[PDB]
Amino acid sequence: PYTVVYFPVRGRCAALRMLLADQGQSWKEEVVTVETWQEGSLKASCLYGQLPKFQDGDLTLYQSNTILRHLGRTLGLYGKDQQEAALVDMVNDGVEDLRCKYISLIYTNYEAGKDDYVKALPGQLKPFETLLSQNQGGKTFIVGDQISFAEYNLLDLLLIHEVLAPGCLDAFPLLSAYVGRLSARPKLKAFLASPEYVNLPINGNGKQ
Amino acid sequence: PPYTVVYFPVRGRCAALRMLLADQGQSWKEEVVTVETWQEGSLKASCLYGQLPKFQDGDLTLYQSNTILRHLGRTLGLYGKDQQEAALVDMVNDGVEDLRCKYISLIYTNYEAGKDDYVKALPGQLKPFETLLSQNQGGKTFIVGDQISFAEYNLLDLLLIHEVLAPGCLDAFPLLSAYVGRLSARPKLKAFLASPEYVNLPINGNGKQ
Ligand SMILES: N[C@@H](CCC(=O)N[C@@H](CS)C(=O)NCC(=O)O)C(=O)O
Ligand SMILES: N[C@@H](CCC(=O)N[C@@H](CS)C(=O)NCC(=O)O)C(=O)O
Ligand SMILES: [Ca+2]
Repeated sequence: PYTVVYFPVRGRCAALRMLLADQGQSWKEEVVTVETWQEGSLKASCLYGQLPKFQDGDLTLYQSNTILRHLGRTLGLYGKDQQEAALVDMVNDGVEDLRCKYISLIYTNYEAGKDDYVKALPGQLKPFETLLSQNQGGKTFIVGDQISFAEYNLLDLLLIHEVLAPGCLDAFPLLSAYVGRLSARPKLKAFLASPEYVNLPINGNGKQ
Repeated sequence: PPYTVVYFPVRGRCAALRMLLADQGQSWKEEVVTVETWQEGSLKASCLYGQLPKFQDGDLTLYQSNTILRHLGRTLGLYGKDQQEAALVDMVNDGVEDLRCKYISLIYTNYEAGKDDYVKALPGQLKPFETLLSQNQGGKTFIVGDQISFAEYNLLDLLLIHEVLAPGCLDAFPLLSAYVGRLSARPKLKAFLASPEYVNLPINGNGKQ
């Protein structure tokens, strides 16, 4: 039903894969190698000349957040109403902003910029702890009473930052319990422990 | 008014949502934040991500310009007529956001040394929108479906500021050109665009465009 077209890395497809798995969905992975990409035809056929590319029936989508939002809308992972939907987007956009800063670090100046990035991290993670504290004491989800698509994206972002800076969640009790809680959902837990996830590099330049 | 926009005195990331509100005949309050106020630090520390725009829809307080655009798109019916169009609208907006981030990097961090390469790469960055437009009714109406969506105000602002950055950049794209003309002629939007409230605000905060 679903097909994910992407390079052999977790990157911008980790969240959407976690979402599919946790939700019991089935999908096909169409892996694109660098040689295949450098050939030029696939790229030229992509709307924005980039991956991921996603297929749902005969609907083809581009843009990782468009895919996440589409799955959130069709599978009911977008809040109970417009008010919560706006809050879900606010969380996702906040995640996207930090993922971009992370990507810039990883691909453009890991070596010289890592120390400054790590020092600024607490202040970049805190907004999510505050959001959790404002909804049911942070005991359940970040928005409302049900999981939303933005949470798979936030979970991946937290997971890759713990790799980048072990212990970065330690001073954030709500985020820490949230990560353990989400990571324990049965289907998500199996997915996170599987080779499909574990043996795929986080990024394409071997940095993390 | 049920809406309040809190931002610096620039068009920037608030131009598209303002256009949307004006084009939809909605009322809103403009709360202007000066640089001195910002440097004072307390408004900033109270902002969810330490940044503006901040938006209030009654007691619903939002941050993130695209969260605000999506919210208004959802509450005003500018988000497609079904799930498939909603996804396409999002795809347009995410593409707009990506190019806006590049424009922003150019403007604030590398104007002098980067403008040549930026402009040379610009046609390749605009083409996807021409392609999207060509695939919907021959590009004679909206970018997605048969009604206007929130992404379009964002796309229109993006195209307008790029024409200031690179005069004639749209001459290579017939559909985008006529599209801009079309949207810019909507009565309420046209009036807004020619008004002091829009015209007397700089596009960016460092004086470059
Ligand atoms: N805004 C896009 C960004 C996609 C992107 O940066 N894709 C990269 C891989 S992470 C790519 O396709 N690179 C190959 C190229 O640009 O030629 C999204 O969120 O999906
Ligand atoms: N992803 C955010 C970005 C917001 C942003 O970059 N805000 C800038 C002004 S355009 C800001 O508040 N700068 C002040 C600061 O960071 O201290 C959005 O789309 O709203
Ligand atoms: Ca409630």
